[PDB]
Amino acid sequence: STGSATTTPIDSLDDAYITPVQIGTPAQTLNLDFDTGSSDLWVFSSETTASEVDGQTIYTPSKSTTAKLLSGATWSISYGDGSSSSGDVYTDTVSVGGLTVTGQAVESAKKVSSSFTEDSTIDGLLGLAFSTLNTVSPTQQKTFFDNAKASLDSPVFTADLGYHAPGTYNFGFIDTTAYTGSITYTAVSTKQGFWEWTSTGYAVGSGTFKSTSIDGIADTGTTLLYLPATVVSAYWAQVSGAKSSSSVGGYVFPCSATLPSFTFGVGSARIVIPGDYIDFGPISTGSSSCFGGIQSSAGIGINIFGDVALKAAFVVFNGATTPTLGFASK
Repeated sequence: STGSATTTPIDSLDDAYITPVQIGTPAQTLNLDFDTGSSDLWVFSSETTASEVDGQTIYTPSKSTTAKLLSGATWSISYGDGSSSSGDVYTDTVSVGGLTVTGQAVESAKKVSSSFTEDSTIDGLLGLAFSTLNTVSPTQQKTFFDNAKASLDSPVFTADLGYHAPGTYNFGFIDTTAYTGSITYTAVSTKQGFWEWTSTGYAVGSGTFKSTSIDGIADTGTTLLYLPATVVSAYWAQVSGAKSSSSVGGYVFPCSATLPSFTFGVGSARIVIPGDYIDFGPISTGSSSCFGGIQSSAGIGINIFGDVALKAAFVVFNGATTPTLGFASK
């Protein structure tokens, strides 16, 4: 089997991407944030505290003839940005882009933190990291991909995120028309439960490539590119007037600037992030100070190849017995 679904930016900055997911019978379609940095499929629901729902579409398990309460199971998650959610668990039929899993754990939120309430466009998350990170207790549950894998034509999924435009998540096949050149594959460590890999270096603009190992995670659920402070300083030094602002919480730059590109290495291959992808717009409405899309990972404890990086590539998440990642230009 295969599946293919379009993923759409939630706003004009590409702060996140939403993909429609069919849950239950008859189907209830919710727009979920596909997150290769976590491993829970959780949704706003008829059980979510009413004051914590503000415009999201909810899953109502009592209206699904295939929903079954997973007796005694609870979940609770906290994300790297400080947000969190928790609740109980159903199993139900879940379909993405024509690919159907029966008996998928659907984690129904009883509580969500304010950042989720305040974002009316995201109805929940669909985790695509390794199932070892799943938070369901006392019986850990499998991700959608883990449940689908054995049925897929090939045990892979691909992320093709758009810049200021929709893109595609495919399951079970590699669309050879979706990229240019070749896909360069690179080793993955699953020891922390992430799609963790080592970039071979970077360049700023037209500058020389610096060969240096940068361990980090491929994370579709993180907006920005978080790299070591040395790398980030080297980038922003090429933007007149850019500086790190402690009060804003990162590097800012004059909105009048033209940003240089940023290149990262995948083996001997190179992925070029155009400068425009690094502009996240005014820090507050009407400001002439703009927020940068490349930020320091110092204090986060891991480097994160988030959407800023991934949207410059066609990315293969190869879930074979020994997982690997693939990157192609596009």
